[PDB]
Amino acid sequence: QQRTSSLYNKTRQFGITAALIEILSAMSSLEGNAMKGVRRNKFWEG
Amino acid sequence: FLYKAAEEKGNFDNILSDFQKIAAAASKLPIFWERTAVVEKIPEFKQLSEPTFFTLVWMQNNGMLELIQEVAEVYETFVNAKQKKAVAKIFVAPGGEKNVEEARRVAEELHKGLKELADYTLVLKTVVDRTIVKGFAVELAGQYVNKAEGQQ
Amino acid sequence: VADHKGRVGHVSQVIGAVVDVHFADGVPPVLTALDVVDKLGRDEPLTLEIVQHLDAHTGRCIAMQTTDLLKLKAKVVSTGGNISVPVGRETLGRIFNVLGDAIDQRGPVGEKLRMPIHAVAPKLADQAAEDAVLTTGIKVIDLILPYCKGGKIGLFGGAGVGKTVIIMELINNVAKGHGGFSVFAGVGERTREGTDLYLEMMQSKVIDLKGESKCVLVYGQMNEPPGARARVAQSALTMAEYFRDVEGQDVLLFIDNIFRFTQANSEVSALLGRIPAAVGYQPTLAEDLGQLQERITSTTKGSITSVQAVYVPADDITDPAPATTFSHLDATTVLDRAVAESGIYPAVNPLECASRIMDPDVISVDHYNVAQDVVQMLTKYRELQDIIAVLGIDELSEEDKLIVDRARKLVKFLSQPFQVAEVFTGMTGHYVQLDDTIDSFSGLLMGTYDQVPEMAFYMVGGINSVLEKAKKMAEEAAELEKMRRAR
Amino acid sequence: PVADHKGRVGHVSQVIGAVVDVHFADGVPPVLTALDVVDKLGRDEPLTLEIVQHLDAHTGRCIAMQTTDLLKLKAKVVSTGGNISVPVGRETLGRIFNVLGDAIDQRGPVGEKLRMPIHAVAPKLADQAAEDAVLTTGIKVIDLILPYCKGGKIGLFGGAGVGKTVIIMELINNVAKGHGGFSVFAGVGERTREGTDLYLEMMQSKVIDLKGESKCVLVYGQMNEPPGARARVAQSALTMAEYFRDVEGQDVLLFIDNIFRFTQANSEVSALLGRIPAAVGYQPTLAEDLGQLQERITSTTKGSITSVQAVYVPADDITDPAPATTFSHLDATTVLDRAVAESGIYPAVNPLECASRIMDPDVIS
Amino acid sequence: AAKKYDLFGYEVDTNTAPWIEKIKKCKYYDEAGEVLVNMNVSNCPPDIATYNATLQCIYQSPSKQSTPVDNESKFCAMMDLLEEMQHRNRLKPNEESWTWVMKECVKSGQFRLGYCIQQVMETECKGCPADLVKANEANAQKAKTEGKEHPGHLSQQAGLFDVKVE
Amino acid sequence: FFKTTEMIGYVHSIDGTIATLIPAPGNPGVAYNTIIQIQVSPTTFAAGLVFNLEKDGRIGIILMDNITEVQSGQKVMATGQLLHIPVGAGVLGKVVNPLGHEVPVGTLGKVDTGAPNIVSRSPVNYNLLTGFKAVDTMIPIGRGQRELIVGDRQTGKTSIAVSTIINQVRINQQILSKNAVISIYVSIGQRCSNVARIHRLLQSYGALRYTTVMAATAAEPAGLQYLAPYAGVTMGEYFMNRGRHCLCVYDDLSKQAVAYRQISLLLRRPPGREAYPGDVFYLHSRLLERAAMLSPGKGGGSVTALPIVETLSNDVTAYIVTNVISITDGQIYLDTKLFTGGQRPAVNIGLSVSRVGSSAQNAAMKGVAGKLKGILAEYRKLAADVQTIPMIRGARFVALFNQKQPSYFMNAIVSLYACLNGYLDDVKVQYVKFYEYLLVHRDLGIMYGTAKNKFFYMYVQELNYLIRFFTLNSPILHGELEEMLKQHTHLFLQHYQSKMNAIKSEKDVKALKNLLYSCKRAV
Ligand SMILES: Nc1ncnc2c1ncn2[C@@H]1O[C@H](COP(=O)(O)OP(=O)(O)OP(=O)(O)O)[C@@H](O)[C@H]1O
Ligand SMILES: Nc1ncnc2c1ncn2[C@@H]1O[C@H](COP(=O)(O)OP(=O)(O)OP(=O)(O)O)[C@@H](O)[C@H]1O
Ligand SMILES: Nc1ncnc2c1ncn2[C@@H]1O[C@H](COP(=O)(O)OP(=O)(O)O)[C@@H](O)[C@H]1O
Ligand SMILES: [Mg+2]
Ligand SMILES: [Mg+2]
Ligand SMILES: [Mg+2]
Repeated sequence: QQRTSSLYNKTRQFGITAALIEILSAMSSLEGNAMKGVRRNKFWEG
Repeated sequence: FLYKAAEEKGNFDNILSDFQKIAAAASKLPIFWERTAVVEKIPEFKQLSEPTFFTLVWMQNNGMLELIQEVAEVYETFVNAKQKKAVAKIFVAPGGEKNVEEARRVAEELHKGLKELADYTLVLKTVVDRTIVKGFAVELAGQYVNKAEGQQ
Repeated sequence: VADHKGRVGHVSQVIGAVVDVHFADGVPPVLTALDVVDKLGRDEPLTLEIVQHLDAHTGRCIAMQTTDLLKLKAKVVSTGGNISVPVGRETLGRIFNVLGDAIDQRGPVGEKLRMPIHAVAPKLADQAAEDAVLTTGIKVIDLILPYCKGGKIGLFGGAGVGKTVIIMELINNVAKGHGGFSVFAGVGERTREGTDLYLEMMQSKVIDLKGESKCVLVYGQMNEPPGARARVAQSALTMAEYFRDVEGQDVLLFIDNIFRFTQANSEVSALLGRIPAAVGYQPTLAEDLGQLQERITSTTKGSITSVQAVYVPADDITDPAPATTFSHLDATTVLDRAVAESGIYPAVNPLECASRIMDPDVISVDHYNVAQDVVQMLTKYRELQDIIAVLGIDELSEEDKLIVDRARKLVKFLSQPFQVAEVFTGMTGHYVQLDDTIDSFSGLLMGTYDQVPEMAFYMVGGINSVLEKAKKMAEEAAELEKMRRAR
Repeated sequence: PVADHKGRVGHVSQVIGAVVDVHFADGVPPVLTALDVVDKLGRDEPLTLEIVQHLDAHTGRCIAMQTTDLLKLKAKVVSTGGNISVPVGRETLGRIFNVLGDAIDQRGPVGEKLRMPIHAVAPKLADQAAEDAVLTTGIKVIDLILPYCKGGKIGLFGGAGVGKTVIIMELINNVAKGHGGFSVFAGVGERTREGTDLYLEMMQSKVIDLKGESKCVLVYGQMNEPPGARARVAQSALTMAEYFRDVEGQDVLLFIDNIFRFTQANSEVSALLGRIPAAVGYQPTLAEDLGQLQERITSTTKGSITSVQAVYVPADDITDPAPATTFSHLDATTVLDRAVAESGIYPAVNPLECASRIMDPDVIS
Repeated sequence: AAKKYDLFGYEVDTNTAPWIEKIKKCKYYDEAGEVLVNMNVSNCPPDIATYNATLQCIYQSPSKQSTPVDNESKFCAMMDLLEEMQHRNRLKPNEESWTWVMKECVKSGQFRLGYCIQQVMETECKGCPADLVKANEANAQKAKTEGKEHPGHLSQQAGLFDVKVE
Repeated sequence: FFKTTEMIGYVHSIDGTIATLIPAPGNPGVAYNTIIQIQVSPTTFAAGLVFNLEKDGRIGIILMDNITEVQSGQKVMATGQLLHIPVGAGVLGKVVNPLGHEVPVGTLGKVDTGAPNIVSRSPVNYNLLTGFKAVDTMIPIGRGQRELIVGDRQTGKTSIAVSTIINQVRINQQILSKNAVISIYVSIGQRCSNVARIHRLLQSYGALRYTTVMAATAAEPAGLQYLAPYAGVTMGEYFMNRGRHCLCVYDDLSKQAVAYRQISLLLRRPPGREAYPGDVFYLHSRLLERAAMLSPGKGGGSVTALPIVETLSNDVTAYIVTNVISITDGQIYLDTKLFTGGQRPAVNIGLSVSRVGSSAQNAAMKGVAGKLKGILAEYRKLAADVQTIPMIRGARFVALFNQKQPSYFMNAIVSLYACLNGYLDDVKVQYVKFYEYLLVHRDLGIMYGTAKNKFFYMYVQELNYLIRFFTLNSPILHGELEEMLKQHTHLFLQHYQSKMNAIKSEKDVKALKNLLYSCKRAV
């Protein structure tokens, strides 16, 4: 019970991490494919 | 933008000359001049037309001066379409551009086959391809004919 | 920009099943249907459904067919409205797809009206209180988690536990004699299963080609792209709504599997620029399912008895999809793999099931009391099983063993051979009446059958079948004794 | 012949870690091409780059085999006219080499007859062998439960401090010394001292006769080396083995330690290359990289290569994508368990999780 | 005469006369199966007559194909064909089909299969053609006297340690 | 009169096994999921597949061959057609790539077809004999069925499928070619050597005449590994649409998903669970839905699928494994513990299931399987919770399930019937295989001159089809069947078991041990 409670905690701690690298990998691939465009700003007025 | 501005005046060859000057000037500029560019300061660009210089300043503001050689290609395509000119690219080996008599004949035959380009005027543009050692290739409106050979 | 019918656009982007369309006159309203008219050399027509507006001119859409041979700048024409499906009694006995086109090769269908698949759910004032028991002819369901007419039923289970089989048994027992109509929606399931269902229904005369049929089939299956599997459920639900409201009939609505509706939307969610939620589902999981489920309800005009099969991925009932569907049901039937591995079918875990009508006011007092006693005994039996493994059966007191002996009979008596699983079991099915089940369990609890052998309750119907099996068991045992005696 | 891009001049445009972008006016050379940085930059050693991607018709992304310290933008780079080539032949026997093929033993010039590129295509189906025989190692567990196959592929999966290296040395002593054919030791991301100890041991056993004929070649890119070198030393060592197998029809032993560092190195560069990472954080091309490398490690109709590869299991997690993918590329698998070692049992082989292909009555008695 | 309908209610072509003529013009009986395949593709399910013609071609054909095929057996093919007809098509074999099988067994010299077919005709059909029953018994007599009633290796005396388990 | 291609643009970037294209201004453009040719030389082209069409006009390309020859700036030509590969009987006995190119050894079908419609199918009623008693009895497989083979590494996933292909060789030689079973073995991400060993193994048994191999080795790019199942099934759909039956084996789908993940991530597709793409289920779903049993109106052909899947530490909770299990009509679970315990094939009957059921069993096997199923169920429970008949026969059934090569139907059904009717009650469990070997490869009655049967003998291989027609429990065959078993049992017990139980010498004991172990690997 102290060998299945140290693997119920080493396995809860790797889920919170592995499931956050999976959200933040999608976020980073949904961000780089959102390309920056030509800005219709007043470059003369500055 | 450069096509719309030129259309109002009705002259398009001025832009083409401006690109030619830009290409000639860039050959003398230091490496990676696009990233250290103040077009206002560069004297070579002082002789350009207002639309071209305006566009160059527009790019420099966004740091996209590396697209000069590609915007020109699009502008030429618009001009050729407006003027009803069909350009056939003749890909030839380096130094093999001396003989293009067959290339012109092939280009004309392709032009005849294409019904859309019936009214368009045929033009030939030579390109050097290092992948072919002998022969030539002709491309026109997507129709590509290969009569070339490379290293064995 | 009121009437967008015939409006023209051009395809701008194509990535998988998601297509971006550019309209010069303004993107049509969301959920609008578009046809890609430009002939691209395809063997099948291409239709798109708008899901988002990127700007005043650009709109993102999901295709219903494969996007193969699709080029940029192809010509798109709006249909002037959402996806429309035929409705009415003329659809009875027929098979349809997500687009409402018949695929039975049985000739044109005479449609007098078409309705959009997307509709607003009934409001609070349009809710009807119908508390009446539905007799499915199954001992476990009728006793522990009785079903309610006009309500919602879920069959939560993993893979291979018997979700599809139970639906077939329910159809055979409830649909053949149903006064009203029936609608079956196959969603992201095996195509052969639908074929077997179609053959069975024709044999049972539910679908009478020469006469009058009383059921409709709508199939969008695994082979179909995610766009079709995310809308087939709406199409069939639209047909049921018409029968409920316009015809004022009591209709049955079977869905298998509703999870695929969630799965399909998750597949396209990534390409729509939506950050995934936990596990990997779309952030709009709860909302999208809620809108659909609220439409599946019984109103003051008519009643819809809905049976939905839910797939619990990897037998993990904590998964967002199975859990989100628990609150949208009136009766939940949870199947467990361990029960099936023990030879018990249907593999229902009564401790995890629940029903809304499990109240004395709705059902008879005897029914309520018997069910609770069964549940308590099963709960106590499981507690004893832990002791029986550590101490052994010998250590248990007189009272405890009596609970063990009675409980084991209850576990085996809950099993029942279905009329549709004869090939699987090799024995004829049984249809147990509601009264017989209550009486049979009531006697068992108080020890009226303590002397009956345990195996006599295994894979049988009512109490009468139990006695006959016990008699047969006694006869064969006597024959074996006689053979041993001669030796 | 001579490459059409040799002497081509480019300029450095971007530097991030060990990843460098080079812009060529006349056109980026072919992928896998080797480039040399000409600018002095005050560096203590030369700088060499290998092209791995094409960003555009003129720009190419490359990995540096040495540290990129004191590297500025606009620095001048010259193409070498071909991929990274290494010496081959008997001249390399008894010598120590690095990823670039330069001798590091402080001894006379190699004087090789020729050189061959590290990157090469794998043998095809028709060039595969069909010979199964038992290699006797002298170890009870291996020779009984998971016997090794001559000319086959062997893997030693283990954690840290479990016995992977020890078993390799035992195999080397019991096989390589009494081996008619040649041997190649490929150190990849391992302790430098181990290479030194091996070099002394091979000299004492006279497998390396400094004044006579030797039977062993050493190729070492170790932990201290940057990721670029650790991702290519295995290719160079394997290329030498290929030459002996084919050009001479000679049996070869190939002791690789550790192969996991090869995958780890490609992971480090891939993160810098701007690739979305797969599960755990490995590069998406993990399987392809191993497949190209392992398929070259095979026995053909011309010769035979018996390969023994040490595999490191990070955090003792055998489900990690790196070791997990390697199982399908091995004829013999030897799994080591930390708990078994802690019980005093050496070797720590876990026979239940071990397997072999020649465990067939048609092959063994 | 009467339109037949398939499993799903669609009608099936019943004019199977031309296909029978094609079957009766084959050289090797494997080509007959191709005709049956074409019939099924054309939604023209074979009838009892078609199967009997196929059996006749098998009996009268020289071999399965132009080139020999190892372990080819006319009896096995015909029995499999009957299995398809009765089980996967719901058609009862008639006397003609069984007679063809009995003729093949007699022709091939397989006198033990003839006994089983003889009982089958005596059980399902009405007896057996007495010409073939006598011929089958005659085949048995020949090897009954030739010392080839049972393959000899089977009859060799063996022992616990005298059997070679390959 | 010119062979004018359709140039659409140039190659911009290359990242390993994928590339990106920039379209030349004013060009026709390319269509989605079409094939394109990258001109690596004026006469040499590299194949690519369109995967993405971006707003910028850039195109994502999956390379298939001649990758090393691809460079930035090269021209690209558009064929404008989907992927079509050679199909026909002229490909059997050959090794090919997903593109149809043949691999030297030492009609065009579309790869993106749709699955058969609901009304174009028929119920599964024709068995496909694997040759293994455990599978054929407890896990029936029917033509037109998708039966997963899920297990851990080194458990027999490949061997069982190969044996299934081999078991059809003997059958195909006898029956007409109409009912012959063709085989399409697809190797995905496997070693090139293993393919060669498989090719030789198939050649030894003569299975190449009815089999073809489609290989996408590990060294090959991910694109080929991604298309191999679709190309393989396409070759098998040629026979399905022409009134013939086929069997497609995928070894294995686990490595296909890795390739698809590799392609998607490189081409900037947003990731999902375990970094797999969102539409990973739809990948396998459309692959396995193409395997069906066509209706009588369309020819009656079929394709049988035996996808193979690998797990880690017997974890069937993984992502792709769960998706495939939800698709197939059944699963054969190979357990590591049973494999190391001596049970081979290591089929876990409890975790294995076939949703087709008895409908995919021959009338002869139905009766045996149904009664056998009840005995085993009781046997599992009895031991889990005393020598009774179910427990006596259950162990012998288990011992009979150990095999190394596929068994002929006649031999297998007869042995099961004998154990079912108690003929093996007096036979010790250790000697069951030896008893079976004598029954099949010997005839005790003839040896001792006590055989009175007229036709029913185990050496008459032609009896298999008679058994498959009338059933063992029929008057024609039942009477002689019981007599033969009764004689075989009595002779076996008297002359063999008595001596075997009387062995005490170490030399004799060792010799007996070798015999019995050999009998396991013989029958
Ligand atoms: N066969 C053996 N007998 C006794 N002790 C051993 C044996 N193998 C290993 N050990 C012990 O384990 C230690 C580590 O062994 P080894 O150098 O082989 O590790 P490894 O597997 O190479 O790990 P790493 O290289 O990651 O450090 C040795 O120093 C020794 O103490
Ligand atoms: N029925 C069997 N009886 C005895 N040995 C068997 C049997 N089936 C397979 N084997 C042996 O078991 C080993 C593994 O078999 P196989 O190649 O089929 O595994 P696998 O499932 O393909 O594993 P992997 O492909 O991951 O290596 C081989 O040595 C094979 O000869
Ligand atoms: N009533 C039953 N009796 C026996 N076996 C059953 C029964 N119901 C289901 N099964 C088992 O489950 C299989 C069918 O599974 P199915 O109903 O499709 O489940 P799901 O759709 O949840 O995966 C059958 O082949 C059989 O093995
Ligand atoms: Mg189901
Ligand atoms: Mg070490
Ligand atoms: Mg395998």
